[PDB]
Amino acid sequence: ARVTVQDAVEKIGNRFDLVLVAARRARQMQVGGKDPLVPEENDKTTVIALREIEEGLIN
Amino acid sequence: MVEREEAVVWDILDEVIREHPVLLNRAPTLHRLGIQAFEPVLIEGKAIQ
Amino acid sequence: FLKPRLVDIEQVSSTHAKVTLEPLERGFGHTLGNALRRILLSSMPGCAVTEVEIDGVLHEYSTKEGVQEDILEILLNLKGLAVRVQGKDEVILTLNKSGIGPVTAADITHDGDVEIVKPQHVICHLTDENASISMRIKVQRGRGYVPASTRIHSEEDERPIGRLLVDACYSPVERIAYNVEAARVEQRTDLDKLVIEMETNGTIDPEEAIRRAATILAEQLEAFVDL
Amino acid sequence: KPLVGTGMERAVAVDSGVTAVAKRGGVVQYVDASRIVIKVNEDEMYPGEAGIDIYNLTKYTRSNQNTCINQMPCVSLGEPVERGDVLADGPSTDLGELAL
Amino acid sequence: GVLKIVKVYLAVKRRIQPGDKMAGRHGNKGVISKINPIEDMPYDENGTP
Repeated sequence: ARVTVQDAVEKIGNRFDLVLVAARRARQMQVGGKDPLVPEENDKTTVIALREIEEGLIN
Repeated sequence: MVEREEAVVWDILDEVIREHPVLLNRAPTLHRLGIQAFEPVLIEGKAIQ
Repeated sequence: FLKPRLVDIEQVSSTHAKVTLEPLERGFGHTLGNALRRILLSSMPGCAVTEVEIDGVLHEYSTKEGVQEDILEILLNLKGLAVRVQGKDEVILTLNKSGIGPVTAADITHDGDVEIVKPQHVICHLTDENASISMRIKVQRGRGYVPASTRIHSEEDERPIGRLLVDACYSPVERIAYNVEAARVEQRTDLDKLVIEMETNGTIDPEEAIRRAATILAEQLEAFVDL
Repeated sequence: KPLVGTGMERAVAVDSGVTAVAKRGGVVQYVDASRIVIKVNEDEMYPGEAGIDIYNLTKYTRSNQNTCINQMPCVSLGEPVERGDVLADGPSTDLGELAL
Repeated sequence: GVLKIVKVYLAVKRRIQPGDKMAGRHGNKGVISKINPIEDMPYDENGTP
């Protein structure tokens, strides 16, 4: 589980458009799109997107 | 499924609550920082620890 | 190291006793003290009223001509029956009583497996001359605290609508507290002793009590050993 | 019962109507969980209508806040009563004392 | 109009649960909290915890 996502806040400073990014991304992981690369572990796709921001691979 | 307390939904329950950024909001707040967020956990009780 | 062991169990009564442990080493008076205390305080095999069918019952909240309280309060008394079984999973105790007098725990159909420890335990009264009561107290054995409320959602398909579901309080114990003091053996520098003052209404023998508890700890440690 | 009070404790329990009191004391006779019948003694009896005082009990019924008024019998069968004696006190009362 | 009517009562045994308001005749209020064990409470010369 995550205790501090301040890292995500720094990779993408918008903190708003950031939500629109993961917005369309959650859409891909649901309605066709593409499969979630990082093998998920209980964490819904919303949190999975959170993790992808911290790594900064998909923005 | 929820109607039968299926052991199935119990595991699934774990998956959707153990990591849910929720808004603990108190309606009568006369201040911005009175509305904050936490992370719910499967707790055996009758109140919000 | 001298193996942990209990000396002669200080027996003052059949219902309540206090185990005494002499060969206790540094900290075991407290180790086993609480490691047994908690289990002894909750999970223990007891016998409690599950379902009862009384005859003069339109509803459990009725005033049967001849009894001081509710029909359900007759069941309230039945909730803490001091019955002791020998092997049955469940057993039916018939209670028939007609005549001027307090319906004690002696007028019940005394079955061989049903061993009440306190015969004079008055449930309810039957004071009217030409009145009568007749019921069947279906008591079973379990452990812990299990209520018919958490069991009421099913109805269990009841044709004989006299089968009222009541609270199964399976706790023979009531008073478990441990004390400590200087124990002296012949070969050792310092040993601790343990005196667990346990109280049982009269369903499980004091030794069988500490027996079951210790055994359950053994099984709850089964899986705990594998890394 | 409350270990402390003021002296108005019996003024509540005994005189609140919560208990089937008696206006004319007498030997309790036909006491049931529904109604209590009292055979009146003549030193406290009015020669009218022989001598059978009828009383009704509040033995578990309904109440406003979804409540259920509860009466607790305090007197055992076989004993004369007095003008102002109780038979079965109401809720949170024992033999005539208010234990809210 | 009121000619084929029904009157039915339902009663429930209710015991105190965590969150009930207990207090005193003096002025101090209070609410029952987390259910606690029996003798984990300090006892005395009488024996009752």
